[PDB]
Amino acid sequence: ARGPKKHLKRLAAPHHWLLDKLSGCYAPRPSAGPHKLRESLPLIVFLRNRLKYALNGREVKAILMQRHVKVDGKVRTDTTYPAGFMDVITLDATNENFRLVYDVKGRFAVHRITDEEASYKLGKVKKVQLGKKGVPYVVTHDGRTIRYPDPNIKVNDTVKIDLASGKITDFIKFDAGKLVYVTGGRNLGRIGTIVHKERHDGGFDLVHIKDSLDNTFVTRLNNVFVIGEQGKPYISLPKGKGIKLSIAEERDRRRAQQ
Amino acid sequence: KQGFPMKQGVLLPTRIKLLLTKNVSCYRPRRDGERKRKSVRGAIVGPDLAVLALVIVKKGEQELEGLTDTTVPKRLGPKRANNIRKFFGLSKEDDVRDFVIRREVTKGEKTYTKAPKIQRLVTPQRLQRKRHQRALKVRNAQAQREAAAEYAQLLAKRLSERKAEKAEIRK
Amino acid sequence: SDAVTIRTRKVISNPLLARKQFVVDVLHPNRANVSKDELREKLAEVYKAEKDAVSVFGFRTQFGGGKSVGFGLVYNSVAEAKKFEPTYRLVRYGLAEKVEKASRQQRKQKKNRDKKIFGTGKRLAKKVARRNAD
Amino acid sequence: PRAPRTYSKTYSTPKRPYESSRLDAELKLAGEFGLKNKKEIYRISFQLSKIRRAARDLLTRDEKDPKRLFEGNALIRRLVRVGVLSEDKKKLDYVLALKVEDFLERRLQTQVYKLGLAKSVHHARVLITQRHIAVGKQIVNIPSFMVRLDSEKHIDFAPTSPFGGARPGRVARRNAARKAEASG
RNA sequence: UAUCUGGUUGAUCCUGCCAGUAGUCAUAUGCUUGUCUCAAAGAUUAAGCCAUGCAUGUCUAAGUAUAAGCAAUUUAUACAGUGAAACUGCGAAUGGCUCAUUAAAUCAGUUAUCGUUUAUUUGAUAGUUCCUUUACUACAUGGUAUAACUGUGGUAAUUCUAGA
RNA sequence: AUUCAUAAUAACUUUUCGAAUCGCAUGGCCUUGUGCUGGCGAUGGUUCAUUCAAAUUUCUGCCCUAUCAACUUUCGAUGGUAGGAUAGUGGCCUACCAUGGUUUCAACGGGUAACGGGGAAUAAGGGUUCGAUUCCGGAGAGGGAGCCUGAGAAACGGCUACCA
Repeated sequence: ARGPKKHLKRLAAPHHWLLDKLSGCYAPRPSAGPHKLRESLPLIVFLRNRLKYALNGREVKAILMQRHVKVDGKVRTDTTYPAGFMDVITLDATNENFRLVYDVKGRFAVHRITDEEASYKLGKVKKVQLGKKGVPYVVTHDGRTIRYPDPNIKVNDTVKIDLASGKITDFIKFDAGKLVYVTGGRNLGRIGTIVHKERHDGGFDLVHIKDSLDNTFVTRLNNVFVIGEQGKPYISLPKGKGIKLSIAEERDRRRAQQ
Repeated sequence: KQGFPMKQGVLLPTRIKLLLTKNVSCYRPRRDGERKRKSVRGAIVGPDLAVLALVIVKKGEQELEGLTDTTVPKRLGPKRANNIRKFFGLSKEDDVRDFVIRREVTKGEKTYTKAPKIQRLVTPQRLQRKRHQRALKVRNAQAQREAAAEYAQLLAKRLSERKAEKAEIRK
Repeated sequence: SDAVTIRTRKVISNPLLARKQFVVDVLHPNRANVSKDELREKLAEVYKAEKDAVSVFGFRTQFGGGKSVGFGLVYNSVAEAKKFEPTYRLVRYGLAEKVEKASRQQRKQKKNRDKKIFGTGKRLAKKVARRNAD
Repeated sequence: PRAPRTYSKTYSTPKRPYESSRLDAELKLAGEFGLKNKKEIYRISFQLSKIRRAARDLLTRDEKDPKRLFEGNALIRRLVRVGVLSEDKKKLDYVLALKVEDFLERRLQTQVYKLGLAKSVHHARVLITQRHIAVGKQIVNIPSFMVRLDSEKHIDFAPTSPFGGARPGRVARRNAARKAEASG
């Protein structure tokens, strides 16, 4: 390999796309974008495999090129555009609306949304910095770059971004009790409240979380996402409010819904 | 013989190899950056030749038919606006949309003059784009200046509030 | 077919391609199978559309005969169907015509032959003719 | 290239291939259940071995361990659903008590014979493979088709078969034509 | 499903190996051959040699088109559509094959870039472009070339190309 | 954690950038002029940030051989400092200097019928053997070297030379 990679094979693709293993040899390599190649759901898989609104790569390209699909506030035509965690995928043609979010098993949910909540999104700043001419600014996990943010905001706090014009609307500070949404690791999709952090010097920061069932767990800070106050999120939550049931509990729920 | 072109600049009557490169005659690079070892005959004239390419720099006193006697046209008239202007010796205000060469072409009995399009032509669309550029740049400057002012006031208010907080401190 | 009673399930509408798509099944007891025309006409009349506006494909006859399942796709207009369906399916439906592209090997041969010629080659044809005469 | 299509073997040939006791015992099973090869016996014994291995693992597991409960419940549930186990013997150790004859008894061959549709087990197999039997309402012609504990109510002659009310077969139809021609 | 059996002796108990037995997404081969699903396949010896044919090109409304192309300017005398050729921008540095070389090398888990570069995507982001500092600047926009094409050619021959 | 971010002074630069590009739409304002203003975009562009990457790098781990016991230090070996070079660290290279570095806890050398791993076969438990091969990471286009374009190549379905 003497350059960038431009292919992906289905076994190499991240599992949480739920791509089947015998439908062709290749996978949609999410083109460069605002989110990592992993932890990002391309529009090709989103439309074809989740919504089932189109059966082919050809058909998905038709959807995108007639511009019925717009991610966040902006129309996108990249068949493999890497829609990420907090992305709002609009689909105005059908008057549908979704926000990407993880179910408790660790997969992007099909979580539908209302327009008053599709107009905005949350963002966990990955750093605060000074741009040129002395301009302080922040960048979110989505790469969105916001200038002149509120000076009380620090790293890994949460921004509430308007899709009409990416700008600080308010922020939630990272301290004990704040509702967090665990984005990755073995607890991907969990929701809980911080009880305290470790703050390792040099080492990876760690935070202990307990949820409404007191099913406490521990997760790295590069992996958490505060999205509101105790039991009051800044968005809607997917099915189940991020509660993880045991295998026995899941079997019971399936039997009870039979 | 063997059809090796006589390269310009190479000072010997023999055939020699050259790593011919772009912007040089005798060789056309098939891939960008490519260089190929071609064979070129020297600029010194010799018996080796089969043909000699000559162009007349001063006409003699008698005619050659395939030469000065007859002529062929400049196959294409100018296509850029200022080149039309220089060709016709026009002044500043002379129009060009009607001095374009309406070269005739007849498809059977269907005659028409498909004249060349004119580039670098002054047209209101370009003025629209230029003025749009100006408004865009000034709008951005105004917006950036006003936003900087707002944050400056916000940080100033933060300073005042911290001063009030320290007043609450220290009793 | 005797007692087709064609059933349609999971009938989700997509305004994106402006159609209604469903998993279709056909019960054909005592008859071998049902064909594209007989499926499309019945689907067209039940969905209030022209015969061409509705598309069906993927019919697998289930073991023992009796019934098969395919996929049904009813468009919002003939123009929508013409734009959205693949050309193979249109010529499958008889609306369109098979594209007359040559075989791959002959087609690829043409590419590599014309790759050897730079530009139009009209001057080259004249020059080759003059030398061949010479 | 493509992801690999996984596969595995379903039977285990025995060590000590020529124990006269085992050969006689397995032929008794083959004769009384109308099996074609010893491969069927090996497959059922391999299957029983797999279930017994899993049940032994889980039975030595500590009581009301989450893994034991979940896995044991699933194991017994599919056992009783296929009907090999019986609801009176709901506990897990009864799986260890199971024998290869139990799975053979629930095979489609013997269920057709027990329901009375067949003259014998060999007549049953011919009837199954010739697409004259049907479960639910659909023709099934795998003799090894396991019947769930609820499909005995649906095993009977196939609607496409002459024994299910369909067209009068082929040789009878040919012989009927010959009779009409000879009387013509 | 934590198992052994035949062989040294007239006979016994042993060390001991030979042989047996069962498995191999383990190779080859022999005999034989109905059906369904699935499916490996010139690695092993020779990363030995290769005929032939293909395997990387690409255009929209949105860079340049007077083809002496196609249909019409039923929208037009500068262009108006479509389009060969060609220049221009991207790509050709991915994929595919093989395992020859390599024994702290690679690779695996785990790290750091406070130690660097990064086409592209994404988000922001150039009043100082008068700078030799208000016409170097015509700013209703400046200049130059050269392809494509025509025509004369050369070589047995190339995806060669000269001169105008 | 920083000589960080970023800002401020003095100059330098053979000087980069800051738009002479393109499609649709043609709306408003009157002092009605081809006047002033105008939308939806496409392309392009400096710095930062993101993404896709890339290059180095910490620690630990590798088959058989003593019928390989000392190895490295000409003309780099270990290190110091300064400079070139690099996109960047660095004996990567150069210059001066010190004489160091590895080893019986197996250095160094040889063989490998050795690409490494996820894994495969077979086992009560421990293990034994296999992994060229569908995934990841390396390396190569007959051997070897050199190098143009580009962001990315020691590229070979790209060039240069030698070898066959």
